[PDB]
Amino acid sequence: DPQFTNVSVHDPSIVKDGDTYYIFGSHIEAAKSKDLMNWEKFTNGYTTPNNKLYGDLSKNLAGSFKWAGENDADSKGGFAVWAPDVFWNKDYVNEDGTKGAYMIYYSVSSTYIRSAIGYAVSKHIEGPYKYVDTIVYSGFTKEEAYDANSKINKKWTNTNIPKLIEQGKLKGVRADWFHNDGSYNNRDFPNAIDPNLFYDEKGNLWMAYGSWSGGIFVLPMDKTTGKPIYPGKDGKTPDGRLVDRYFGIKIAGGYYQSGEGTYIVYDKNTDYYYLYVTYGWLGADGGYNMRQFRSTSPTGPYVDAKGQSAVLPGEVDNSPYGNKIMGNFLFERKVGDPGTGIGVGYVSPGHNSVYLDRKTGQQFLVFHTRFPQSGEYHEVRVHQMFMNKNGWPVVAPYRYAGEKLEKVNKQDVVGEYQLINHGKDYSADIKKQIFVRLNRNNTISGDATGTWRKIGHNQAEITIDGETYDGVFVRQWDPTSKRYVMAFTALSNEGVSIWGSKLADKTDEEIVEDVASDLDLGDTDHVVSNLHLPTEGTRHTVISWTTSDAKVVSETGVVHRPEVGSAPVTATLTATITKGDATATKVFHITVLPYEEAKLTAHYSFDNNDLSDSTGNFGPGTITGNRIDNEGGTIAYADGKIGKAAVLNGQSGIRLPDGLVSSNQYSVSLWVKPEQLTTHTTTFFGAKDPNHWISLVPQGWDGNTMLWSGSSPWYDGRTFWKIPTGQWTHLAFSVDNGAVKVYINGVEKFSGTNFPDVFTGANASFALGVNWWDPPFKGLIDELRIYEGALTPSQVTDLAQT
Ligand SMILES: [Ca+2]
Ligand SMILES: [Ca+2]
Repeated sequence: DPQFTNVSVHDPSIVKDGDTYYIFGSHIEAAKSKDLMNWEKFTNGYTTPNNKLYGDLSKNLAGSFKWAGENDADSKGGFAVWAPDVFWNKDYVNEDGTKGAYMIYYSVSSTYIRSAIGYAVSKHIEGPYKYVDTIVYSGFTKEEAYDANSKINKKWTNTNIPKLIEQGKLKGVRADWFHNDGSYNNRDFPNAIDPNLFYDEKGNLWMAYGSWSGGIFVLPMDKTTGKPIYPGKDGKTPDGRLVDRYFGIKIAGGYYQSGEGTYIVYDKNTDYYYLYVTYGWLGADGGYNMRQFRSTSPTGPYVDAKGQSAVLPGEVDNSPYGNKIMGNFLFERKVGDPGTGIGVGYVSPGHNSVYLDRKTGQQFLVFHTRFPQSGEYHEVRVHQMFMNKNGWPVVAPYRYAGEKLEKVNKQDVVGEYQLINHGKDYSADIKKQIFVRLNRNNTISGDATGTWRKIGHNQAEITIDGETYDGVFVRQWDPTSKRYVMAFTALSNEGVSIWGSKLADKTDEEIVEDVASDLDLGDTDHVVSNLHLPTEGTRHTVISWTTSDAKVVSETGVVHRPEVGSAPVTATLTATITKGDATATKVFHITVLPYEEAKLTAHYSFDNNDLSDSTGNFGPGTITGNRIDNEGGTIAYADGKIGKAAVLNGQSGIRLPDGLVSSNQYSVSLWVKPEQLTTHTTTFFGAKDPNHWISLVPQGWDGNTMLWSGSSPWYDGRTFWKIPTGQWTHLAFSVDNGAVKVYINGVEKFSGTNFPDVFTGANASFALGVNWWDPPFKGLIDELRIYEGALTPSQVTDLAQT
């Protein structure tokens, strides 16, 4: 019913310009909306010149790129313009003397510590923006020094620090900024990225910034020029926090611990400054999670609901600190729950901004998030926030769909809820719901016990297992059942957040009936893998299974595929579905298909002195340079094992089509002739992205040939066999839902199980000879064969001989 239009803007910074909401994010992406639900992108990313925001990107921001962010270190091959903040400065004096401009403060970065913050200005919010200055630097060193893949001198004299000492704004370099070896002290001093510009109660302007390293700092800003008013002298705050002559006042983080994307909001209605920051790492494996603090002053001390400091006492785990207002979660659609799909959940939600409406007092949390089973794909989400009785804004459980706080009747509150508790810990783990009832007698029962009260129109007080959470009841759009449902969100003085979502009233017999209808094992006529047989349905409905022929498929859905040539073997599985005293039954006819020879899906023979695929299923391959992503190198062609083969000079590689392997049953075969061995150098390499990869390695860390996988988990399939240079070796491996075999010249050399499932659901990047870390292969590659299914040992031998 409400309708959404989504965009991919990383690190969104929200700002209202008249009737339009805009968001500016990393990689020069921005978008606009009139309602916060339908977004439309108006930028063109890093495209240059005629860059939507910056015009001629390289020349406009050259002053910043001189220090980092342009084809240098981790930005080699392109640009790194990160996490901007945009706002209207009515006092800014333009270069023609007029007053008022939109300022975009951006960041540029080359390494985890060599970065800078600069800013550009414009008369209109869509740009283009013209460079003004580069104002904060990090990652500089005491004496001349350079980073890998970098020609830029990191000595502190190449920053604005000399100019400041000259003007008398600083007395001179701080000794504490460098380690004994002259390296940048990022244990105490910050990484200069992720800026946030905010006004305090008096209309003074401030800039908070930081990301990991020494943590988050805040500087007063000159409203006329937009330049920091550097403290000029070191010190401590009354309460003991670091003050630095240059970087400013420390308000959160420290000691290398996570924490970026600072956003600070002054709320005149409670007289607090609210500090938001994101812990963990942005990737789907990183446990990105939003944290909330508050202060009576713009420069701290910021504390959480437990009254603990945002600034860490030392190199410790930062999980206890900050109200964790959102992490990984899933309102799982269990069997029999209305709707389709796995339910609504987020993975690594974070780097937020906040829109606070000076008029209606309405508040919105704006951020990007990944999604369960979607990989690194991200979208923007907007959740409304509501001020609780303790002066803490609490986050709505569902994305904003137009709702507002209303008078709520007890009749509309009472009933069964799904309940998610965000806790304090964070990781790749995903929090799922439990089931509780808010009863008419103001008790809570079910998967937890306690009480609830509705106070006034809609404030909530929920007490579970000892803990009192305070928030609001509010009606929200559930995308799964596709109804507006009663919901609640509340926060304890432990800084812990609970979310509740009300379920439809249903008798036990209605539930069991719903479960029976929704229960489905998928296509049971062509079963080639074990079946997952659910033993639970929604609201703790129990499901129990039996077989009519366990020789075919067990009670647990373990299947026994017959001998190649046999007929398909069939059998019946029966489900018994109970809840209370209701019961139902469903039966499933399973047909298990026999084993089969693996099917050739691609064949790169190089027989025509090209990078083409012989079966014609897949496109040609393309030439690479030193790694899988870049280009430049060359592929020559010599006489091979079968015909012509491909030559790798040691500075090139071969990129193969995306989704070459797109399942969990597959095999690869190829001939190699190595001219030289180097450890961790790949031949066949495939990765869903630089974090989930498989590599066939001629010489591995044990000094032997092996199949290897990373980066989570790590599988070491080793053969204890050393590959000879100057000679032809045939290599093949097979993967089969967990088990894996590796073959050297037709001989099995490794059998293991529990091999990763790198390629299902994704559509991975594949290469020959090059990855992201290691020296390319040097020698000859021939007859790359790709299969669906596991190669029989018989097929292995044939390839190894003819
Ligand atoms: Ca930001
Ligand atoms: Ca060939």
